[PDB]
Amino acid sequence: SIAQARKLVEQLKMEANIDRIKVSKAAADLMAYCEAHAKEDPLLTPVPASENPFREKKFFC
Amino acid sequence: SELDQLRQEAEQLKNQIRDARKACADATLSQITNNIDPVGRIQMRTRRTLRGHLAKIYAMHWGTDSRLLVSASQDGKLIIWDSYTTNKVHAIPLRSSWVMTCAYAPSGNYVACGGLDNICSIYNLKTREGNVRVSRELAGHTGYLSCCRFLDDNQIVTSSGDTTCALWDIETGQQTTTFTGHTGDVMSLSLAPDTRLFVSGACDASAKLWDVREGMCRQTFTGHESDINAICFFPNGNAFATGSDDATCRLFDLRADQELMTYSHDNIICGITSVSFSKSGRLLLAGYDDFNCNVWDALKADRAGVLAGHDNRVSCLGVTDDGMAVATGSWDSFLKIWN
Amino acid sequence: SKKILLPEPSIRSVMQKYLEDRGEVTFEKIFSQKLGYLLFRDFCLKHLEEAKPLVEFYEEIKKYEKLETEEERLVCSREIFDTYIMKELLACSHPFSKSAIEHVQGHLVKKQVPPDLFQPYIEEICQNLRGDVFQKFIESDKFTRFCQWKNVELNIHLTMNDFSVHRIIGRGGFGEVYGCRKADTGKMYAMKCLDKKRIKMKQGETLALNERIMLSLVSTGDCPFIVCMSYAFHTPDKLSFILDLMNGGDLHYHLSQHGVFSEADMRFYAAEIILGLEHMHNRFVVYRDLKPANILLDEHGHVRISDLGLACDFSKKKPHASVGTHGYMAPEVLQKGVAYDSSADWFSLGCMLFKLLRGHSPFRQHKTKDKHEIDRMTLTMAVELPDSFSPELRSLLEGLLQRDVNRRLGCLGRGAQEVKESPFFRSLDWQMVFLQKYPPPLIPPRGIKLLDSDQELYRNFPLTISERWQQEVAETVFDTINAETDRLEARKKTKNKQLGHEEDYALGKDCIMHGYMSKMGWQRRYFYLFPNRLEWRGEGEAPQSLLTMEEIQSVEETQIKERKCLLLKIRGGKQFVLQCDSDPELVQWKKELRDAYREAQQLVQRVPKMKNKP
Repeated sequence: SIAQARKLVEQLKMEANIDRIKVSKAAADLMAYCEAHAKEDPLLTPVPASENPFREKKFFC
Repeated sequence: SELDQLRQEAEQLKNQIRDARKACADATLSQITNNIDPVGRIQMRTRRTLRGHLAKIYAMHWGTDSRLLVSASQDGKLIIWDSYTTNKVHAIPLRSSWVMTCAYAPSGNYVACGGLDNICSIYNLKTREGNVRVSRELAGHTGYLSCCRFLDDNQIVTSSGDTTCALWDIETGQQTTTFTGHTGDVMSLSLAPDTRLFVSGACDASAKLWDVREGMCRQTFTGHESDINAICFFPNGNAFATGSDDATCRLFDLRADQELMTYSHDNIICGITSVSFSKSGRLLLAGYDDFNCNVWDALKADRAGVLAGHDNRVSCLGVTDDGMAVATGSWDSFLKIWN
Repeated sequence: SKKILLPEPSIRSVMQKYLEDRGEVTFEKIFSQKLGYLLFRDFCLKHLEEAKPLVEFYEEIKKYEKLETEEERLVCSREIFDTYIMKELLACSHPFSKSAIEHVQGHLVKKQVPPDLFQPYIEEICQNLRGDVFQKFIESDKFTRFCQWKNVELNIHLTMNDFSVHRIIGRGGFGEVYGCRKADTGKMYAMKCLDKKRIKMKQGETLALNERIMLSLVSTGDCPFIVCMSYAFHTPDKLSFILDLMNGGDLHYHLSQHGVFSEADMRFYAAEIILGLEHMHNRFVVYRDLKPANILLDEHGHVRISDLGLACDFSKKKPHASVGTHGYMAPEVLQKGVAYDSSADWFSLGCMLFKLLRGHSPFRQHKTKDKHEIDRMTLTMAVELPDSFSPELRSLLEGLLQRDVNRRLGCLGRGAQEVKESPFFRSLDWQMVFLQKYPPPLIPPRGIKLLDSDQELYRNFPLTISERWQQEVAETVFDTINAETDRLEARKKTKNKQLGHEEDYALGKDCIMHGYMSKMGWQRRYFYLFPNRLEWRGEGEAPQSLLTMEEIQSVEETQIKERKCLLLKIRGGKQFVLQCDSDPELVQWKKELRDAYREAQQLVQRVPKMKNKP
């Protein structure tokens, strides 16, 4: 486990040397993703049954 | 000794991590989202019940056309279905009864599964000679296949109870890249959209983020107090979710390098088994060992809806690429689609 | 009906496992059973090129053993050498050793040709058939058929309905001896039934027990000179023994009608008896009750030794008691506290023979219930002999009837072989006695209480003697039934090929065992046991229901209306019951179902995704 605790160190050497961001920037960014793409998400913005295969679509190419 | 002159160094680097993060933590998503309208009531209804397996379903996966979907089961059989009609496309008797996962190559051409044979079997579905035959068996893992996902017809990533993942070159049949780090059975994984990274979650209650191309682990997120059963990337690839035996989900962010949110209730006590996002990422779907499947406001952490339909554990589940619909699998043996 | 019927070929799945578990799937164990041999050789003769010249050679050696004279042996050993040795050897096709070829050539060039001339070639043949050749046999339709028959063998449950009865043939003391026929086959048989009420009354339980124990030691090896047993079974009221049939009465009843026999005529009964004795003594049984009345005649006038009630296993503990009829027991037998072996029969045999000649026991001078004066004319009179007698006959009787065991024929030397080397039998060819070729001197003319601590004294009493049942089948129905059930099976294979065969569902997966059983809800389905589940179907469809190993809490065996059945306890409190076509099948479904589920539950407890949680 000696040569092995060495791995765990030089691996945390990695994890800690990243360039981070502020949680507030991180959350705003998501929050604008959802906003920008909600028109498209059918589970939020219904489509005509005309087009919904699990409701009233009839033709399928 | 020399081991405690390094285990104490492990404690002083963990803390420089616990530092950079608490310094990033100016606000919380639940505060930044406090202003936007709640999502409203999500009362989706079962639209197709897929009947065919003779016992528990353990995994399932949409093909990129949001019409076809593979499932695997205790009945040693693999079904592929065609959700629009309910017809079976292929029933695939397996070599091993003990399957646990399955997967659909994006191209359509192959599917893959494995289980306690410790093998990841690729199947050809457009065999030159109009047939469905095994076309590769990927041996190398020293534990059970727990998940897998193709990157194209020639590459696939697997996660194993041996505590490792790997990327395969299917022609070569050998691990082109290995992923050590986890200290317990790897249980799920999600490739991200760039398919340049991928995240794994495991029984060490940690999720890890891996560079496909390089082979190294970049970031390790913790917080759950129990096995992480499932995991899903948010659609923009800068964040991801998990599900655990601790009865919660959480969403993590990669650039903030820490946990953003927690979804839970004081009433929900059994563990999550699966998770996945709606096309915008605004909703987080989550299966539960209590036969239910909860729909959450990913951004406000309120429970938007419930899909009550199975008479047993919801083993698995999964939203369509075009967002049209949600499949769920369960121990009761039936898959159900909802809209 | 009464007729035999083989299980369908799918029985193999279960039988091959039953056999494999008991170590019965080996060259030696199969090749030395009559039905294994027949199937083994059809496979070798019709279906494998490399194997014919070894079986042909085998069967030709085997004929060579059974020849009688040096003349015939000489010629036929030259034909075997020329064909099986020299022909192959000149065609680069002789699998045998440089030493093998010289053992034969060395005796043949000196015109010495014993029946065992070819023994080295036997062993080498088996080495040649015991490996690849054998494994290709297992992989084949013929092993399948072996299983079909073997299933029938191990599923034998005899009653009274399984025989047609004809005529009485004798009255014993506990019961009677009918003559009869197995509907199965037609084998002509005899049936000895023994009333349990009379036994328990007469206290012949020790005696009844003994006979059966003794008939099973004595009844292997088609032995001409003993009435042997093929079966035994019980009913609530009667014990049957199924024995070789013999219609022609005893020598005590033929001494009654014919009068004393000529020295040349006892010589024929003696020869036959002594081979009957040799049989018991190679197998460590002293007969002890040798007399005329215990010698029965068949329809042509051959004899066999009859009641085994009083015989004895001396292999381990030598008997020391007085046992047998009073005129024919040796001085060791009469001595209180003195060990003896097969020397008791040789003095008895000299005693019974002298009777045939002169009309009474040598020591019996017409005293009736005064067994005392018989037992002291034995221990002090060196029996005086008539002048009538030959000097050849006079010295066999002196030989056989020495009181002290140190001295008598059959005792210090080489057992029964010394008697056969006596001057009295110098004319005989013992091989020809054994083959029953000497002509017989007499060709017979035309003719209240019942407990359950007493019924347990008869469990582990039904018995079937594999070797005898396979002899019976081989000589009666075996060929016509192998031709029969071939036709069914190829006609089923023609039928399934017109509808659309299943490329059988058990292939290519990890299926453990499969085969017909019936269940509750009977319904007779075809099951498939897999490591994590049991699946079933009705004829025509594919498995559409099942039961997982996870949900089985326990597999026991419970009696349901006189039937051996499987009780299957399940998670919800829910019971499932099964029933198979044959004992071997029960035993193997119970075994493979318990390993399957215990081992499944061990696996699953270890896998976080499949084990069940809070």
